[PDB]
Amino acid sequence: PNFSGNWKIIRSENFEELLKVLGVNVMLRKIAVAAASKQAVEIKQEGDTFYIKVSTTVYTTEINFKVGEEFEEQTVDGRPCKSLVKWESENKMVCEQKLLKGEGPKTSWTKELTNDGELILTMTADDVVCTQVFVRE
Ligand SMILES: *C/C=C(C)/C=C/C=C(C)/C=C/C1=C(C)CCCC1(C)C
Repeated sequence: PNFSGNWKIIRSENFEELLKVLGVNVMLRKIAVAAASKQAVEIKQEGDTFYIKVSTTVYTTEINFKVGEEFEEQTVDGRPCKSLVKWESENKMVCEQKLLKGEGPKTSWTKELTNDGELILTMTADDVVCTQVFVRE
């Protein structure tokens, strides 16, 4: 279906708690929470090939992958990882990540298109799940 589009954030829950697990100190967590409320996501989907651009006020990152094929990106706190995306259903995908170097919490993300037209992103570190909700621009 239609993950493709320009998405703007309307809600962000538990992001600070996620960063805390990931070792980010309090002042930076607060500033990162503020940056997250300006998050925008651009998606182009062709079959199971995805191009995804996630940006805030001063930063932009591009993610390109094909479902089922390993690729490299970074974790939320910015560490290089190897990632692999699989479908969980018609309109939900789940990404498992593995650190390229060292150790750290187990991280992952999911993206889901709901029947109400929302895009739901979850990001996980161990026990803690951040949920962000987007709507089309
Ligand atoms: C498929 C969508 C993905 C994997 C989204 C990834 C988003 C991030 C890695 C966002 C990170 C951010 C920070 C680390 C602080 C600034 C605000 C965010 C949400 C852009």
